[PDB]
Amino acid sequence: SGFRKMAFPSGKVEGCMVQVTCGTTTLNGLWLDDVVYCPRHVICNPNYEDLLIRKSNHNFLVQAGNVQLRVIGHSMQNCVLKLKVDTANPKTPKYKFVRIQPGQTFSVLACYNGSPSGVYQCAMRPNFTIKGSFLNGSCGSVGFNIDYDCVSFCYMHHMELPTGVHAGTDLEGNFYGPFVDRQTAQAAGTDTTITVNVLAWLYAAVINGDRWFLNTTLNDFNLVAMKYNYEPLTQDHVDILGPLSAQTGIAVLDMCASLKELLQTILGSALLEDEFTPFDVVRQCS
Amino acid sequence: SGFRKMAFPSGKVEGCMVQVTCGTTTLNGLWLDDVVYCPRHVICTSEDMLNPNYEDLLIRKSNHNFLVQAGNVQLRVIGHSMQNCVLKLKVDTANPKTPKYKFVRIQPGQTFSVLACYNGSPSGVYQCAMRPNFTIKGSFLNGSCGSVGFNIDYDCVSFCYMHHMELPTGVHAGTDLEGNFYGPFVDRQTAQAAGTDTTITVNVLAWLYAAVINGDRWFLNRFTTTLNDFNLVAMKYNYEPLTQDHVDILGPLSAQTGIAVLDMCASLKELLQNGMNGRTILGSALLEDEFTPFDVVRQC
Ligand SMILES: CC(=O)N1CCNC(=O)[C@H]1CC(=O)Nc1cccc(Cl)c1
Ligand SMILES: CC(=O)N1CCNC(=O)[C@H]1CC(=O)Nc1cccc(Cl)c1
Repeated sequence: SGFRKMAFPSGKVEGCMVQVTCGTTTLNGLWLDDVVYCPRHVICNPNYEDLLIRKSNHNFLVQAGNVQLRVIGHSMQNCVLKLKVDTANPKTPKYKFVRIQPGQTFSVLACYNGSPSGVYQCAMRPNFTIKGSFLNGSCGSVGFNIDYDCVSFCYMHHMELPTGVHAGTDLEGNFYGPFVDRQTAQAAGTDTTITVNVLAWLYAAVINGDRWFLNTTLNDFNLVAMKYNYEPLTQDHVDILGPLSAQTGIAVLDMCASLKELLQTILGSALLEDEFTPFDVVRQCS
Repeated sequence: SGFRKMAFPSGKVEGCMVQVTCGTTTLNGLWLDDVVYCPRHVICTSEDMLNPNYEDLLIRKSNHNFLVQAGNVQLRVIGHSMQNCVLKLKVDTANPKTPKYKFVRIQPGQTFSVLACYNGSPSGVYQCAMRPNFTIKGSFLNGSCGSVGFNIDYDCVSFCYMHHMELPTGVHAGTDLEGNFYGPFVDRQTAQAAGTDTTITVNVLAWLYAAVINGDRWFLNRFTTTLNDFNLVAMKYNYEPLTQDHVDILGPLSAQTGIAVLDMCASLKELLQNGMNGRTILGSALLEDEFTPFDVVRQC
């Protein structure tokens, strides 16, 4: 029994974290094969082509624990700097670079100047920010999921927005959300609540004994959801919640009706949590 | 900025997780140097869940009765002994991945990270607090026995917890690595239940300091309070008594924010009195108590 904001074990990613210094900026890098990946703002209204063109390879200090790596080439892909080094990481996991959707979750290994300090579980918000926890020096920390010993890297941290939330890119350097790597007047848009994750979480509650909220149509549920700032529930979502209806014996629309009543504690919270995907609930409540 | 129930990186502990099988009972084990540690109830059968005699059960065992596996590798057991509720299996091979480590026993209100494992395979990591009633509100399924809890000082892992059982209320009970249970619990499957739990007062106060550090002061007021008046009120909300030791511990957070501990206590009294009024503190509508003053400083 029990239910927790549980992160993936982090050892496979810990073995890939290095420290990257350029000039007066130090941040984190991800060392896979013979390439270190880090935010391109390590070289800083900037002109990133001119900034990189004037850099030589010995202007990048890559410190892998107690061993300095020799940079033998530097390139750039979208917002990410790619540093080629003289040695391949012997600890490189089976990995792929993926890009995730809002509503999907991933684990974040917060590192500070190369050294992992803590791991936690996040969701990509509908406004493409993440409500994480990052202090100075945490730029370049990565987010990931693990599936049968393959690490799917989905996020690299770049910056904090003035509302205390965080913005970054995938590992190909493409930003999540309408953000740019300039220290300028940027702000998150109006957020919304992830309906399918709330419903999956309610399913976790009945699996773990909380049933006091149990009691519609998809069309009437969505009419109230739009007034409570909830994402519209699609049939894709309804089908995805199928396995939880099958395990708990509660139709998706019945759970929607219960959610409607709640909008008009569970699993230890006074708020309707929405950072657990249907997959997360099953993996943990198997 | 931001604030999460952040766990320690788990790689140093993942490299120590193994699978221990005795008869048809399988659980997880902790492999450090040439010793595998696991709950002693691995040697129980279906006939003696209720009143097992562990001394008698163990003397009937040979080393080859214990099947221990590190991934694909079977480890050779060359000896076995018992220390309280933990079984210690000596093996022919020392763990090449042994981190620097200590065995520690934590106090209630202290936090640690749990690496949840099944069949020696880690599946996830999360953050726990030792409740005043000596249980933890974890997330464990069948097969999770032997999973361990820990903290990391720098490169040294302090192991403080090994999981043994789930109580009828849903909470979880276990031992330190000496095999001594946290709380009045025994590794028998007779009816046991946790005592009345309470809220960890010093942790709520630390967390209110964290909220101030991250920019929120709306819950403060112009009042102060004596320590005893505070406890007289807080205990009516089922809070743990706040001791001068706790007040001393909150010192660094008080100095950092300029808010005296007892002034923050006065705020807590009002929050208990009034509620959130539709607001949140660090993203929660409840008063969180699973962050120690040391956790707050480290994350802030
Ligand atoms: C993470 C870290 O170690 N640091 C150094 C100290 N301060 C910081 O802000 C960061 C660097 C940073 O964010 N730079 C930047 C530059 C150009 C545009 C944008 Cl968006 C960001
Ligand atoms: C956790 C785990 O992996 N398993 C193996 C499969 N089945 C289980 O029951 C457990 C072991 C267990 O809890 N047994 C037990 C026996 C006597 C007293 C007490 Cl307290 C507990």
